[PDB]
Amino acid sequence: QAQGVLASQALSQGSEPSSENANDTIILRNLNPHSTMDSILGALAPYAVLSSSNVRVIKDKQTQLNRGFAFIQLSTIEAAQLLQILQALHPPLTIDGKTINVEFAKGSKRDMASNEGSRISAASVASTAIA
Repeated sequence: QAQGVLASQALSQGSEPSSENANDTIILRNLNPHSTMDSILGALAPYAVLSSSNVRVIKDKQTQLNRGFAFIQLSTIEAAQLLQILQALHPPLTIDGKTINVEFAKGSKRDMASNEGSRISAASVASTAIA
């Protein structure tokens, strides 16, 4: 029994600009080598309109298991509003007692634009001999 132990919350911020390429992408932490995509998809189910395109999970090199993090791509404003929601929730997919943090792996902003250019890569094609 205790009923006499309480703590406070705190925050931090602080970033400087870098790169060109960024996209407002949420990042997961606290995860385990065995965690599934499911935990993330289940958490965001009623709070997003996304799928397993958005939810991605880089593995380790020494193993073929996870690296304790994962990714979610979002719209700019939506990334910067979803984050605050996620500070209060966790999915039922608690493998190995693993609840799910929230953090924000953005960088730069965006603006509206377009592009144009070619996309070709070739050299030659030869794949036989004779004898």
